[PDB]
Order: sequence, then C-alpha cells, then structure tokens
Amino acid sequence: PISPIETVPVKLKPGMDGPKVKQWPLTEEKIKALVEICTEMEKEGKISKIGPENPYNTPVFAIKWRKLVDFRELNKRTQDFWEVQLGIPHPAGLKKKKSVTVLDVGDAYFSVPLDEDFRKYTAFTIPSINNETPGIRYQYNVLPQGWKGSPAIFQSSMTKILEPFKKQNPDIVIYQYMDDLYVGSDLEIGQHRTKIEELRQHLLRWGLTTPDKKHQKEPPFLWMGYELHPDKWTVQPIVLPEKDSWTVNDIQKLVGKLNWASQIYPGIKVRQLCKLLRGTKALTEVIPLTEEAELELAENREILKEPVHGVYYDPSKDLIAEIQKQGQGQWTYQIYQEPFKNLKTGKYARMRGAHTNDVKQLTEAVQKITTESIVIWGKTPKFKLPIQKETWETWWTEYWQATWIPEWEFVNTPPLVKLWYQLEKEPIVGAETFYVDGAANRETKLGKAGYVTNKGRQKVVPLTNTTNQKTELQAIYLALQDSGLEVNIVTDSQYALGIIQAQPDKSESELVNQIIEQLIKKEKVYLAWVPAHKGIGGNEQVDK
Amino acid sequence: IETVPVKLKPGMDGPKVKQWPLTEEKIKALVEICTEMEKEGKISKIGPENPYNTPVFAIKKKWRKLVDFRELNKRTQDFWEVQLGIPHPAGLKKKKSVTVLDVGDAYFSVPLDEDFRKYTAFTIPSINNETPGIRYQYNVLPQGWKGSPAIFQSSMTKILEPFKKQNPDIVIYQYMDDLYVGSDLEIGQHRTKIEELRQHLLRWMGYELHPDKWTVQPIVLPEKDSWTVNDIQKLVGKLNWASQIYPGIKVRQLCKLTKALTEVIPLTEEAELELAENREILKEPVHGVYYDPSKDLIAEIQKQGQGQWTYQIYQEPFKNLKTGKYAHTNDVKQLTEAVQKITTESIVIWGKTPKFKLPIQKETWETWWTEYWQATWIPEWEFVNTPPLVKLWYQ
Ligand SMILES: O=C1c2ccccc2C(=O)N1CCOC(=S)Nc1ccc(I)cc1
Repeated sequence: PISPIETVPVKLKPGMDGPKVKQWPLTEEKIKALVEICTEMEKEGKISKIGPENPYNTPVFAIKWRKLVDFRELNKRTQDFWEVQLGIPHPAGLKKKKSVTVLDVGDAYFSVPLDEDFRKYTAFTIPSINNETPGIRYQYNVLPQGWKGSPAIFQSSMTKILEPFKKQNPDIVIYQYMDDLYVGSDLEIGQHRTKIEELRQHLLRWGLTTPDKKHQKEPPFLWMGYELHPDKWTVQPIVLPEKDSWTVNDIQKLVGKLNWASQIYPGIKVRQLCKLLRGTKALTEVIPLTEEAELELAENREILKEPVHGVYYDPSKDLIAEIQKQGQGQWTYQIYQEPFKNLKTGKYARMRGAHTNDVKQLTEAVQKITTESIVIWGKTPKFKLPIQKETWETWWTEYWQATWIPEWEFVNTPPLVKLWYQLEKEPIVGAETFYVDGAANRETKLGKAGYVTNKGRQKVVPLTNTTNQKTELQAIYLALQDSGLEVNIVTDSQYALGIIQAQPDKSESELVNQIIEQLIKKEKVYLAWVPAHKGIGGNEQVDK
Repeated sequence: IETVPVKLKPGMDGPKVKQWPLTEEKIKALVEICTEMEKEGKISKIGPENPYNTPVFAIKKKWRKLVDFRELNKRTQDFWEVQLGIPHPAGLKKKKSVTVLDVGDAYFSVPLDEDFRKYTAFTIPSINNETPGIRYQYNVLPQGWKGSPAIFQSSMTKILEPFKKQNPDIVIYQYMDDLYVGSDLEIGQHRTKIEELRQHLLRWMGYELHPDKWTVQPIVLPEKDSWTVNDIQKLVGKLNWASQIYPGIKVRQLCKLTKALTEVIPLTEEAELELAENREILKEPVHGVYYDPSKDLIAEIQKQGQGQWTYQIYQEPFKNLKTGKYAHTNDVKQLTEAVQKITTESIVIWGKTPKFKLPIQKETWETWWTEYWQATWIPEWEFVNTPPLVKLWYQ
C-alpha cells in the first residue's frame, strides 16, 4: 500500500537545481522489462506518468527482471539528513524477555509517500526501441530505492506511526532495524500472539503489511553477527577448518573472527597471529606459522570447543567488572552480575604511547571499560583489579597526570601489577655521582656518549649512526653500567629525564628496555637535571 | 515578537557534532526537562530533514539542561563578537566585591529567527541505542549561545537603566547567561544592592567574588641555610627557566660556585647579592607583557600533589598575563573546579575564556568532567604531557 503518514519536507541544496542527465538507450528486452515493471508500479500508485516537460531526468535501467534507477546526480543535489547511523545496541545491554517475534515490512520504501513538491525531481524515462519516439515519463510518488533520504525518512515514518501503539503498550519492546521489527515481551506465548496481531493490524491501518504466520519470528535470530535467544545471547557460529598453508588473506579473516568471538569467549589470544602479518604483505603469500602462534591457534580452538553464551542485563543489580593481566601489553576482562555468569567478555591490547608501565595500562583498560559500560548499561561497573590499593595510591599521588577510577577493590589473581623500581627523591649519600652527556653531528650522523665522575673516572663509547637524543639515553645507560648497586646521575637532557622519571617498565625502544632492566638491579638511583651549555660544574667537563 | 535576523557566517555550515553517551539517570532528567520545555513552547520536535546536532548534558549546579554550543559559537562569532559584541569594562576587576547572577533564564522570552532555528538542533540519546533518540530544536534564545546576550542587550539595558542611574558607581558586566555586578561598598551594603537589583530583574548575594584582592603567584626560592650542590644546582635550574621570563635574572654568580652531589658548600658573599635581587624580582610584575585583545588566551595547569594546583595564563608561550594557585575530592574533581575558577577570573579580567591545556587523558576527562561541572559555559580545552621541570619551577 501507500501510508497516509504526512510527508517530510525535502529540499535541494542551497543554490542547486534538479538533475538532468540523458538516457543511454537500452536493449529490446530491457525496454520490455522496464515497461512491464513500471506499469505494475504505476497501478500500485508508486509512480505517475508525468506530462508537460519536467526538464529533470535521471537515468534508468534494468538488471536480470528488476529496475534500477541511477540516483547519484539527484543525490548529490539533495540535502543532508539526520544520521541514521549512530550506534547499534549490544546484546549484553538487552533486558530479558519472555516472548520474541520478528515481523518484516514488505515494500517499505515503496510504501512511504515522498514529498509532493519534491516528486518532480525524480523523473525518469523508459527509452523507445532506439531514440526515435519520446518515451514514457515517470516521477516517483514514494521513496525511491537508491535515493539518499529514503533510509532516514523511512525510519522517522516508522517511528511516528509506531509511537501510538508503544504508548498504549509501554510494557512492550519494539526495535526497528532496516526492513524488520523485533518485538519482545514478558507475556506468555498465547497472550503474546494476540498482542502481535494487534500490532500487525495497527500497522496495516498505516499502510504497512507484515507476514501472517510466516513470522520469521521464533528465536535463534541472526542479527549483525550475533545469535539471539530470548533468554541468552552469543556470537554467530564460527568454524576454523584444518589447513597446512595460511595466506595473509586466511590469517586476516582468522584474526577478525577471533576478535569478534573474544566478545563473549573468555581468553581469546591473537597477539602471536598478529605478528605473522607484520610487514608489507601480499594478500596471497603463504606465511609459515611460527611456534608461539602454532599453539595459540589450537588453544584458541580449544576455548571455542564448547559453545558459550552471554546473559542479559538486570537493571536492579550492580555490574562487576574484573580484569586480568595476560602477557605483555595484553589485558582481558569480564562483566557479570552474578558471579561468573558473564554478560560480556573483552580484551585490551594497544600502545598509543612510546613508553608505559602496567599501572598506567591497567588504568587505561579501566577507562575503556568505563565508557563501554556507560554506552551499554547507562551506569558504571564495580571493579576488581589485580593491583594492591596501596601500590595504586602511591603512583596515583606522585604522578603528574590526573586520574580517577570508579569504585574498585583488590583481587589476588596473579600476575599482580606493580612498579618495578622507585627513583630516589633525594640525592644518595656516599655513592658515585655521574655527570653524563651526549653529542652527535647532525651531518655525520654519529656521536660520542660519555660521562665523568666525582671520583676521577671518565669514558666515552663512540656511537655510529644515532640521533642527538639516543646519545643521551646511551650516556645514562653507560653510567648505569660502570656504577655500583647505588648511584646518582646528572643529565642536561629533559628528554631522558621525563622518560625515566615516569617509571617506565616497558618500551618500544631497545635502548630504553636495557636502561630498564638495569634500573631494576640497582638498589638506589637518583636522576637530577641541570641546564645545558650553562657551564655547570661536572656537566661542562663531560661536554668538552 | 520582533525577531533579530540571525545569519550564520557566510559560507560556514551548521554544526554537526555527535551526542556523547549519557548515564541513565541524566537521560531520564533530560526528558523530563525537555518535556516541560516543549510543553511551554520553548522547543519543538524535528524531523530527518534536519542534519544538524549539538551535544547536551545534565548538571545539578535539581538537574539542569546544558547544551554545548562551542561549535555553533565558533561558526557565528562574527555575529556575537563583531556584530553585537558587548564591551568589557576594566573597572570590574578593580572592585572589592563581585557577584555573579544567573540571568540566563530570561532568553526564553525573545523568539529566535526562524531561519536560524535548525542550527540549534540537539539530541537526547538512549541507553544502548535501543530507541532512535529524541530530537529537538529551540524556538527561542537558547541559554548557552553567545548570540543570545548579543541579541538580548536592548532588553537588558532598559531593565538596568534605572538601577544604574540610581547607582552610577556599580559596574555591571554581561557574559553569556551571567551578570557580573561589582561595587566598592562594604559587605552588607553590597548584598543589599544585589537584592535591590534582583527585584528589578524580577519584573521581567549568591556568589561572592573579590577580584580587587587578587595578586601574582610569586615564584619563590628556597630559604635554606646550608645549601648543597644538588640544592644550588636545582636553585640555578629554575633560575635558568625564569631567565626566559622576568628580564634581568642573573644566574652567573651562582653558577660559578667533578664534585659530589651531596657535598654541602657555603655560598659566596657575592652569591647572596644575586638571589637577593633575583628575589626582589619575580615578586614584582613582569616587564613587557601586555594583554592583546585580538589574541586568544591560553591556560596551563599542573598537578602539584596534595590537592594543590598551579596555573598560568598567557597568549604567547612563557610570557604570562597571570599566575596563581588553587587548593569526596579526586584528581578530576579538583581539576574541574580549578578550570572553573580560572575561567571566572579570566572573564572578569578580559571578558573572554582561556583555552585550557589539561594534564589528563582525553577519555578520562570526557568520562567525568560533567560530574562536577556547575558553570553554564564550557571553555575550549586540550590535553598535554605535563613537562616534568615545568611543574617543578612553579611549585
Ligand atoms: O528486540 C530487540 C532487538 C533484537 C535484536 C537486536 C537488537 C534489539 C533490541 O534492541 N531490541 C529491543 C529490546 O529487546 C530487549 S530489551 N530484549 C530482547 C529483545 C530480543 C531478544 I531475541 C532478546 C531480548
């Protein structure tokens, strides 16, 4: 049918006019297909024979028999609409329903009225057996298939018309996705089916027809890669058949499928499989599966052995989020309300920063979970972290950046997060003082990294092909080597001070990683800063 | 009735900013708000033919709707600033007492240029995107739009005309939604003039500010009385940085005083002559720094630990127009308050808000900033990696 819903005022962009592109004559048959089709549509009221001469026109053609109008031109000249793509519910955010049904709308776009003042713009011509006679002119009376306002105006229409029934049945839940309606409820089958015919009948009063008893309804639903039961949810079934050869293409898809599953499958690992992709990779090259990964694939297969489903959300219960340190850079977490009955699973493994330490990462994870929990449940979870509340406040307090975790509490699931060393806050007494510095020719791309002492010593390992910065972490490094378990170092490089002064415990820099391990063996280290080329006792001597 | 033609800067297009996810509790409070507002004709539902959006939040101060017109404002500046800009009196900052009155709730009288309403569109989201999301537009002067006071000046001036005349020594300044009214009257007297003013407003105390009593945050040097290499090293360290501000600082004599770090050493009689004068400077105002009304204001904040926070305001890196400090509290809660305080003072002083550089993670700030916010404006902000020594040189 055609809904009587009032239309949406459509307009062309600021100073642009209707489109006017000419028709690439078609073939005998395609012409015949177009005529049959239009005639029917024409009978349905979906279109109208346009008289005089609408100077406007958009190409039309047939594909095998169906008709496709080319709408680019009209599109580009058409206004912008409120985005229909803002987000899609996560299943773990859904409340539990007793009965679910899915009615699909037939001929949606075609069942919704286009704005009459705009109809004139959608004019097209079915050619004559070869550019001889004018041709049958047609404009649209309803949302055309390829048009840009159709998805928007439709979604707005379906809502306005769905509003009254919702209001007379607030206890009921209805979700619109494209050409479908998911209806859920806590009514018992018998009474639920009544409630649906009541909907279909309300929906027919508004021009929208639905499946009689064909209701695709009746769970295991497939929506956006999910499988949906009224009581539980899980990700769509995924297989990983045997293979002795893996192409970039293959392991691409595998990584993707793994990542998607890790949404409800606890302990999904893809770190080792991600490496194999490192480097400029042709999609068809076979990549030998390394050892660290060899096992990872089957241990993945293992946890995917028996299916797993997540539960739904109970608005009258706190959320519990707990996180697990898993390998280096990798983090994992679960979210539940009743111990170990998960709502959703997830992991976090990134960097974005050059230098970092577990305590920072843990906080980032909590942060990501915090905003994920907001968008989904509209409230914040209670945390359980593998960090002593003390070891958190220390860092919390001393650090120069602000932070604020929601309510949390300690949980002893090793490995535990901790600082791997603590720089002295005051100069060490009776321990070698090391005035260190670096240099480098910006042209020769080489430099000298050295140091001098309050005890006469002196060095200078020459370095080849290093920037002006390395020869500063190199120096500090050199000093942490020739010194005893207890020391204090003087730099003129704030670059190095900042790095080391934030208690890194891991970095994407082989030099920094060395300085790290070294810092962990000492029993006292003090790093002070003094201005460069300011001839300060000690620094100057090493500058020479 | 009579609408003031509002035109978006020639060329520029409406704002199209996405709505931030909100908590269930705030969402609920927004609908109840937005239900009353349309019931009394202040806002209207809109359709998909409107591709515009501005974010909304809920604050307490009893919930209150708060729209973030940061973007709309940046795209209409010509209107509110060079078209109908309000002049800022230098006297305000000099008065003993300044009271901040919330007068926003009066823009709802004047209607907005129909042709301009579609740019004021906002969205009330829904938990987990289970429902489309309720769309609105204003059909009257919105509270957070710099255009409102601009348009609302004729009414404002008429309202004040009498009060001013009877009180020609009272400075009244308007900046978005707020009136700043200061005087040199004694405590109680001032408060009586405010109440006597509130009544004028009616026919169409609260926030005690004391600007006149604001002074520089002097960079201080340790007093000590023994001094060590490390000590003197740090001592010159900040004296170096200070060199880049406060023309005259001389670290030469100090810097002329290999050697262990923990080795105590007695300064030179000539030494005191240095940090003495250097001390006399730093306490005195900077020489050569002037506010430039055409340049935007920057503000850096550093975390001093112990609920302490230092801050500087400048238009050019290192040349400071002003520096100061600020004392269930958390990092983000204290920082939010700091940002609010610094901004009030900026407005009182220059009639504009500074652009903030925040020592925090973008997501962390974005997640929580709303929780403790109370002002009805929102300054521009950026996120930075607090330089280790910069924090120390302002301790
Ligand atoms: O019915 C849906 C539905 C189906 C698929 C995807 C998203 C969706 C939705 O938001 N809604 C509305 C809310 O549904 C709620 S609260 N609970 C449900 C709905 C459907 C099912 I199967 C299980 C649980």
